[PDB]
Amino acid sequence: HMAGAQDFVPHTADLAELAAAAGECRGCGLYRDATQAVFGAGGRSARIMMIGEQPGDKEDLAGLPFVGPAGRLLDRALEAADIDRDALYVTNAVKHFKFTRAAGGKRRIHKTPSRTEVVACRPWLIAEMTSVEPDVVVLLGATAAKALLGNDFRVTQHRGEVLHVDDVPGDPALVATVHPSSLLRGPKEERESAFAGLVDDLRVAADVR
Ligand code: SF4
Repeated sequence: HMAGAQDFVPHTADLAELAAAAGECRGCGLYRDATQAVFGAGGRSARIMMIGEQPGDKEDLAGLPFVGPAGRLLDRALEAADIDRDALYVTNAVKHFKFTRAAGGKRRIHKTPSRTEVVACRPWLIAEMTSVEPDVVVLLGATAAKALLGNDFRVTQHRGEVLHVDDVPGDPALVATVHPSSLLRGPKEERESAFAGLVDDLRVAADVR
């Protein structure tokens, strides 16, 4: 248990115990500056798991995943797909906010977790997957997609595709889609196109049998 977060992950599938243990994780350096660990949220009967990159500024203080503008956009997209809450477990590839500030900024600015951090934190993701046994996993953005599909995976090339990789416990369906935060910037028309495609991918996931 010498690698990354491995020794911090208890031998239990209980999400409450997992979240408590993740609160004490020192498996990479990100715990130092962040406020708290942000574990995933939902229950183990969920059939759809969603994985973002990391808790953001709001998530870091809320102690819950997907609470910012990007979570609100995600809510809009789940609505437009016909996805119910009880079906969902939502979490992040890295579970401590990695960040910096810029003078005059209105928020703390997220920084991209390195591959080393993603791999160090992945024992938690594996624990969550084995705990939840989802039918499908939605990977929201490149960091999360690469966490499970390989450092060379390209989200832009596999949109709407149902993927299956044989080193993911329980062989769930996998669907890689856009980083919802990316849909906050830019021309309305392209944000609307992007939103429709995210809904497309969520429907694809929700229809996995
Ligand atoms: S990011 Fe993941 S591995 Fe690094 S300290 Fe936080 S929980 Fe542990």
